[PDB]
Amino acid sequence: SQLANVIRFLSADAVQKANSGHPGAPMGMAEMAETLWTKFLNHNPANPKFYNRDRFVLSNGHASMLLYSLLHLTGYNLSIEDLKNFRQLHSKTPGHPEYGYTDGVETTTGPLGQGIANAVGMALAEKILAAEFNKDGLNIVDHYTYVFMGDGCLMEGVSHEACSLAGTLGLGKLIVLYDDNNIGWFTENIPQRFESYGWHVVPNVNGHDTAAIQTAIEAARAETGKPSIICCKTLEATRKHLGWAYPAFEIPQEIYDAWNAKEKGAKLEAGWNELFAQYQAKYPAEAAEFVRRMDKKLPENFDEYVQTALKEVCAKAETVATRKASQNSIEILAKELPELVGGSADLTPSNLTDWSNSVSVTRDKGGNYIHYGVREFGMGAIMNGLVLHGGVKPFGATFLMFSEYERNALRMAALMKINPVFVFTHDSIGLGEDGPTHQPIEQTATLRLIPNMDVWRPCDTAESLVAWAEAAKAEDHPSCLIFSRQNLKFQARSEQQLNDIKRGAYVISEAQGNAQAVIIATGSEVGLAVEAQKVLAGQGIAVRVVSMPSTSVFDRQDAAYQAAVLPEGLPRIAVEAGHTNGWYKYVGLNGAVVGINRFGESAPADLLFKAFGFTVDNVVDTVKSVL
Ligand SMILES: [Ca+2]
Ligand SMILES: [Ca+2]
Ligand SMILES: [Ca+2]
Repeated sequence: SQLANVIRFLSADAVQKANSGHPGAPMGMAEMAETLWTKFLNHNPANPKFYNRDRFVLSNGHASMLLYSLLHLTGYNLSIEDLKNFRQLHSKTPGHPEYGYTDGVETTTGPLGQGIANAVGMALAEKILAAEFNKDGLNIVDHYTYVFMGDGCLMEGVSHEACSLAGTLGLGKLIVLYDDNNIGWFTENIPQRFESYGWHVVPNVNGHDTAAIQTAIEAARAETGKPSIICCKTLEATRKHLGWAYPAFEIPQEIYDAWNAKEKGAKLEAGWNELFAQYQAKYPAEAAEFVRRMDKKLPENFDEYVQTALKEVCAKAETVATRKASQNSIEILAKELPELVGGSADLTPSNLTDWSNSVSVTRDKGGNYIHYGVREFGMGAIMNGLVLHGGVKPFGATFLMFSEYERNALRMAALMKINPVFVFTHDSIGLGEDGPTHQPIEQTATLRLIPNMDVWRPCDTAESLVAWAEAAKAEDHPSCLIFSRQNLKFQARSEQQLNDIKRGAYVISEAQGNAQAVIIATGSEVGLAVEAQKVLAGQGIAVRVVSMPSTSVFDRQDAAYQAAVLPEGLPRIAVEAGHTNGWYKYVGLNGAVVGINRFGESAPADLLFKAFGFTVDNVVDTVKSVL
């Protein structure tokens, strides 16, 4: 009894001291927490990165004191003083748990619905890695993914997407305990809804009866072919009434001793280490790849591999759409990165995200390609879970417009400092007839405003490969790779220019003579800028052309490099088939921009580019206007 009550009142006491947060949810889930963590959860406080630990996700991240209490009591590096600093500036206990900051936190939750989607990704990674690595009974990948979620989570559409897909893929090691704390706007029959996803459902569990919860979890674990949801019905004075009379933050040694998990955790990891040694004796190359990939490290020869492939891409000098350049880059990277896991939100023939060796993940088998269905938000938040798990490097594609359907998952990846790769195709009015509901205008500009996010808009096959390789190399941030539907002309480059692509912007065509201005262009508009430079030169007006595949990356280059690309006092003109307003950061009040700030139109692409002023004459006149 007191083992649940200590969680209950540690939470209430820390919330009270902070005078911020909600104490009811952690208090209602204390028996659920006690049951899962003392009877089932396999974890080692001495090594929060133990490869085969069970993964726990508190999807209703507002109940954060529940998780902080559990980490403290079981012996993680989180102290009473840390709990006394709940929600205080720079404390180890922010109001929502933060991955990478606090040992034992598996994901950053707060925005509702995404936690269960993260967990689906973690369970998917376990399934994928188990199919790939486990061999003749040596099951080095074998752990569960447990989730606590609440009513807010279940109302959100992203929970529908993630749990629907989890049902189709038969994720039997995903086990959800739902805090059903209800007796107007929420009347769903949750057991019936989750039956319709193909889940195993344990309804009507007494959420304060540890015997009932343990039996339900046992039933969930036995259902190996379906994810499970367990519907847990939950409900100073209350303190001594519930039998907890210790003052705030006082915990007796006997209760710390009963809760401590270091002895059991150590024996767990030692037992796994013995299994991995048997595995390493029989499968040493696989064993070494498992460690590399779980450690989230790239192959030692990655850069030399990419450099060789880039030289070959240049030898081909293909004029293709960069969505095809993307598929070519994926092929190149996949040879080198066995951890690569692709997918698309029902746009595989459009995003061009499969490669020659992609194997679709199914209910019965592993693979390296996920058909997410028409579920962009689910895809983004599932990819966050895939990358948090370790062992795989996911990418997932949709049309650039539908970045808006998964927008907060993109932001949460950046906040968590993780490195999923978000792929987007059909990036401008250049997509043509599908019209203004699909034609991006402002999306690329808005994506650039996400802190700790790299946005790449490569102009040809060479920039596309560099963008992919840089996205794959980045250790602590995500990337958006933005690709065109229409063919883009390959640009010739020196060896130095090729090597400067990774600096985000570079001079792709210097002026013949002293530059009178600089044209900054990205993606599909570089060719237009180069053509305008030639027309201007024929009029005796010398300008330089700068390709800026990533503003994000250019902005963190040293000042000398940025000045070498964009010299002070040289008028700047930006050309991009999107909203103009972000370019004033570069061109200022006396520069200019060739862009589009209104909605698109349903028509062939060539006509739209002409109608909206993406023409040589307009770029030339605009350049002249700032001289
Ligand atoms: Ca909730
Ligand atoms: Ca409720
Ligand atoms: Ca119209």
